[PDB]
Amino acid sequence: MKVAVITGASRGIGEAIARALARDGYALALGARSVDRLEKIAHELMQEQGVEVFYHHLDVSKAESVEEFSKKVLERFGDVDVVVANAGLGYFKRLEELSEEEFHEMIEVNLLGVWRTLKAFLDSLKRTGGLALVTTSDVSARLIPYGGGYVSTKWAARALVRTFQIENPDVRFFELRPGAVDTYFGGSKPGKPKEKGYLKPDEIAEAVRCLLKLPKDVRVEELMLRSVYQRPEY
Amino acid sequence: MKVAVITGASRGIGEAIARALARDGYALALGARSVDRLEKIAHELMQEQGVEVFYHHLDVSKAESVEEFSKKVLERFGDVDVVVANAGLGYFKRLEELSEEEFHEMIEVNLLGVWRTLKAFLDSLKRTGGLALVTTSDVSARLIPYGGGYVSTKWAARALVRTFQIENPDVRFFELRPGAVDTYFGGSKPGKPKEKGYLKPDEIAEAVRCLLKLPKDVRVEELMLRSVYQRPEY
Amino acid sequence: MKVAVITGASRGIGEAIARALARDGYALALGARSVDRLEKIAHELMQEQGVEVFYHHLDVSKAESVEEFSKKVLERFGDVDVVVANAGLGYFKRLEELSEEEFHEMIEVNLLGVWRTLKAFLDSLKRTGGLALVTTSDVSARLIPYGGGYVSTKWAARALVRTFQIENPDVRFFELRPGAVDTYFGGSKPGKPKEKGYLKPDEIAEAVRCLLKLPKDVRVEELMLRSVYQRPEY
Amino acid sequence: MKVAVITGASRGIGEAIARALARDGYALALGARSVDRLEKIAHELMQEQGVEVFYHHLDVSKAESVEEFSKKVLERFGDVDVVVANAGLGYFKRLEELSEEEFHEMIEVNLLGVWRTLKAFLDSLKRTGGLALVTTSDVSARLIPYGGGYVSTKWAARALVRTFQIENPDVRFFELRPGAVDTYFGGSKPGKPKEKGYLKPDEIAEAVRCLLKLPKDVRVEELMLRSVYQRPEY
Ligand SMILES: NC(=O)c1cc(O)c[n+]([C@@H]2O[C@H](COP(=O)(O)OP(=O)(O)OC[C@H]3O[C@@H](n4cnc5c(N)ncnc54)[C@H](OP(=O)(O)O)[C@@H]3O)[C@@H](O)[C@H]2O)c1
Ligand SMILES: NC(=O)c1cc(O)c[n+]([C@@H]2O[C@H](COP(=O)(O)OP(=O)(O)OC[C@H]3O[C@@H](n4cnc5c(N)ncnc54)[C@H](OP(=O)(O)O)[C@@H]3O)[C@@H](O)[C@H]2O)c1
Ligand SMILES: NC(=O)c1cc(O)c[n+]([C@@H]2O[C@H](COP(=O)(O)OP(=O)(O)OC[C@H]3O[C@@H](n4cnc5c(N)ncnc54)[C@H](OP(=O)(O)O)[C@@H]3O)[C@@H](O)[C@H]2O)c1
Ligand SMILES: NC(=O)c1cc(O)c[n+]([C@@H]2O[C@H](COP(=O)(O)OP(=O)(O)OC[C@H]3O[C@@H](n4cnc5c(N)ncnc54)[C@H](OP(=O)(O)O)[C@@H]3O)[C@@H](O)[C@H]2O)c1
Repeated sequence: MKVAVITGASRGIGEAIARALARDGYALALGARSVDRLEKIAHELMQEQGVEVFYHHLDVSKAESVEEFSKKVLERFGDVDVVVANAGLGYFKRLEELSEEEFHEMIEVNLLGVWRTLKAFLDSLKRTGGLALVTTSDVSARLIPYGGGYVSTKWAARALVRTFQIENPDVRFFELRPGAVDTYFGGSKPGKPKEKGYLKPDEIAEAVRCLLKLPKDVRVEELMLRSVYQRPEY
Repeated sequence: MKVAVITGASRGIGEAIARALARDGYALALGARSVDRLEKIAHELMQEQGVEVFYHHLDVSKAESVEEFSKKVLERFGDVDVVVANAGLGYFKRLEELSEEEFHEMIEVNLLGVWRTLKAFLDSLKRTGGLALVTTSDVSARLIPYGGGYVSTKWAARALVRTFQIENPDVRFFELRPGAVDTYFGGSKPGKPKEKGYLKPDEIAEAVRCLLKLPKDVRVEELMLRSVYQRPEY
Repeated sequence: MKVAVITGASRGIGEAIARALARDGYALALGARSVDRLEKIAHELMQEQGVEVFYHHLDVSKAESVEEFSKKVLERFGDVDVVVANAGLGYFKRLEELSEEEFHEMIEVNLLGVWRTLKAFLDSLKRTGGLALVTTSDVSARLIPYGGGYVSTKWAARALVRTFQIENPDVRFFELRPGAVDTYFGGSKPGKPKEKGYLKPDEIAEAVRCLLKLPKDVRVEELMLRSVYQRPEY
Repeated sequence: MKVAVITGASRGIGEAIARALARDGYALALGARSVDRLEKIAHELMQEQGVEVFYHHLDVSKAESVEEFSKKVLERFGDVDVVVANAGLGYFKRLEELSEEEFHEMIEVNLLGVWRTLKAFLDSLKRTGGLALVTTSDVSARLIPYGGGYVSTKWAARALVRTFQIENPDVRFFELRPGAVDTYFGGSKPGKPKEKGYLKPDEIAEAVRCLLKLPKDVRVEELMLRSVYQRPEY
């Protein structure tokens, strides 16, 4: 029996990873701001996959929300085995057009939210030799016009993840670097065709699930994957 | 229904990938200099996994060998779906002690070998929208003392793979970057325990197999994985 | 005939750059929170180097301060030729011990400060084909234990500077990446000997000055320099 | 009195660096295949700059040529202070079009030539706390279509230089990363206008000279500079 915590679990990649891990029998602890969505997913997975699911409001932009979430998760399940720090968002504007508010929100979720998530479960993961997966972006290590605020936070997250790894060699840290994915990311909605340059979240979640089946001594550090319909840029 | 070519298939990571892909029913075309080893692996997989296996001598340091190998593979199977450019070797010495011969051999296998392999199958992979996996190393993007020769060829290989990808957006190129693996690499023999800082080839091959089950529109570009017992260095 | 704006000009690297550029006859616009320090530096350089110097309070953590500073600079001099976005700070703790306040302050100065600085002067620099120098760090592209907060903001700054450059090909962006420098950085005071692994600010400022003498068509993008007494880590 | 060895000194960047260093009074040891050119430069610099100049045939693709060159240089001057490993060449073709010969030549000059150059003077530089400058390319850390052979060797050279640095912390290694420069590089001839995307070698050599005036305790590790007329790509 293993326990996976997933942030940003209410839709898109996080929801997909929850579903895939449920298929392998993980107990799940789900967090996001959209509690209605979390409840709906949880009931479905409990019944259809026969897993235990816990869910709780989580706003990773707020220190106290992360703290309370983790306290409740740890109370529910004991120690965790997998933490998926996946919540993120993107605003895309030339850097002189990007607002203070937009840049701050991206920093609070994509960077500090990850940091808060990982630190909250860190002692637990150290005990379990667990796996923290952080969904950054393929743009954690390249640049795009209009991406300056988003990209800067994803480079920062990459550095954060690797630094957590250096500081905690008893835990396994996995940077997941998808290209464009057909989600609500970037003010959009699912339903966008693969051909317009998008992965589907269920493909990503399947990449994840199947790597998480590796033995506990394997540390998958980095996975970058994009649609064949996305131009291969570096 | 699908055909995987594997270089350095006589042992270690390449053999393991051959075994894993045979479990998924791939037809195999195996190349290495140790034909005795290839024949032994081939008969086993044909009988035990029910797959078609072709094998042929291949020395990736020799242009003419790679060309002949590829011609014979293509004749046997028609177009290929997967090409695993895995052959490689390492000599570890301070840069002033490394010999001309040692450096040239590493260049010829780790860089020019990969190049010859991918170019020989490039038109085929373009037709099939196939996948070229290259086993570089985690040191394709970091440095180690005593590794200057080895590392420099792996950095070169990374640039090569990425350039192939930019030049051929109709093909999927996957850079596989393992840390230390328990094989014959670096003048050693299998049997070294995980705890000394080694992944096992069958772990690398299962990560590969399961990522190769993703739909054809998914382009896995990079995977870096290491033993938990290997210090996390970047 | 040319005008250089320098943030964090009250001490350390920024003061040194101001002094070096004054030797070359640049008019200077100095910003920092320590106005006492700026006034003292300004009077000296006006008399001893014969240059025009303007100074004004600047807190790069505050949008309104940067906007006011830039408005006053532009009013005083017209368009600027050089903008040195140098203000920065570091708190060094394991990622789980770093405080919310420490992380936010680093974000606000090292990342958002730089952003505000460059955007405030961007239209000016576009007119003059000018040069924006940002003092990041050698750790804008490597990791250190205890530096996760600091490093993550410097990785973010690197991505920011490069994105500014892609978005504004009519401006020259120069990422200056020093190693350890003997300043007040990291809660210290100047006077630490070179042998303990420190460059002196006047060495960094002379590297800058002399690269700033290159013709206007030359775009110096990156300079990384460290003391011989600092271990060469990547 | 200081001694600078320069490979690829017969034209372009290497010649320019010789000229600039002569202006600062360095004794010079020049190597390239074009001995007539070297003699012409040497006579000019001896008379006009009053420096000592030694020159000797050097083909960095040949181990024995490098060895003999270094022996003769060390015999002439004693220990050296600066070694500029600058010889290089580029062929630009899609990777499946690039010939064995072209790729080998690039490897022999851009990679192994550098290695041979640096190892030959390594003991000398260790005694003098000297500076080895290697002219790689801005493409030592990015990719270009048609550049696969060239770029791969420049990534390899970057790794080599940094590895020499890790292995020899008593020597200073400087990676010089120009963009396009108006030389004979790439089968061209000087005279190309700056506006078509080119630096002039004398600008590069001036960047170099002036950084080489820094104290001996300063280790300039990396300098990347391009023309404002070259698109800023990463
Ligand atoms: N899709 C792509 O194209 C693409 C490309 C790429 O390179 C990287 N990525 C990265 O993929 C990861 C998942 O994004 P993705 O699945 O594609 O996006 P979307 O469908 O918008 O779901 C966002 C989820 O995050 C949650 N969430 C948001 N704010 C929160 C908060 N304050 N506190 C807690 N949760 C918060 C939000 O939930 P809610 O709170 O209920 O609104 C929702 O579950 C991110 O790191 C991206 O940067 C994507
Ligand atoms: N193991 C590690 O620690 C570690 C760490 C890391 O980061 C990356 N890697 C990388 O993993 C890849 C597979 O190596 P691995 O499995 O660990 O090594 P080993 O057990 O020695 O098997 C070598 C195979 O290559 C073949 N082969 C050799 N020369 C050949 C030639 N000229 N032509 C054709 N084939 C040639 C050789 O066959 P044979 O020709 O019959 O002698 C044998 O099948 C390499 O790229 C590494 O750089 C490893
Ligand atoms: N020294 C190193 O070891 C090392 C290593 C490395 O790799 C990178 N770096 C980087 O070098 C750059 C200059 O730092 P450095 O000269 O070494 O540090 P220090 O002597 O503390 O002077 C800091 C200056 O910044 C100013 N400043 C601070 N907050 C401000 C604010 N909110 N608004 C406006 N200004 C603000 C502060 O002025 P004041 O406002 O009057 O208190 C002072 O003038 C930074 O980006 C480092 O990250 C350093
Ligand atoms: N110019 C650019 O656009 C650009 C862009 C970039 O990113 C990097 N780079 C890099 O800049 C450095 C100097 O190249 P650059 O000055 O621009 O090129 P060019 O005018 O062709 O002079 C080449 C010199 O090398 C010598 N040489 C050649 N083979 C030799 C051998 N076997 N042994 C010894 N020497 C040999 C040759 O002399 P010779 O032997 O008499 O024919 C000549 O002096 C290289 O590393 C580039 O990769 C350039």
